[PDB]
Amino acid sequence: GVDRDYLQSEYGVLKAGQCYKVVRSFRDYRNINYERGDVMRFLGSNFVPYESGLSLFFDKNGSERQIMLCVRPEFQMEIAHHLDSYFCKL
Repeated sequence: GVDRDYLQSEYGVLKAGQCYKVVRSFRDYRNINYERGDVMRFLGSNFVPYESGLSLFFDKNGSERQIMLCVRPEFQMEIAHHLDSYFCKL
């Protein structure tokens, strides 16, 4: 999958190698829903300043998921700026 060596190892509360429970269901920029109760391991992030395009990479049951968030008020800044509303460690 994604080349991990390009990824930032921490993004706010998210630390690579740690597992997180989704504590509020949310939909990403691709309009994919992640359901409360889901558990995923953080792999790392990448931010593309031009598009305000934040990618949060996770492992879920062995499959790589790219959660894409557009970090703008009208899109998903809400999620990117309040990650502890959405993810809880353990």
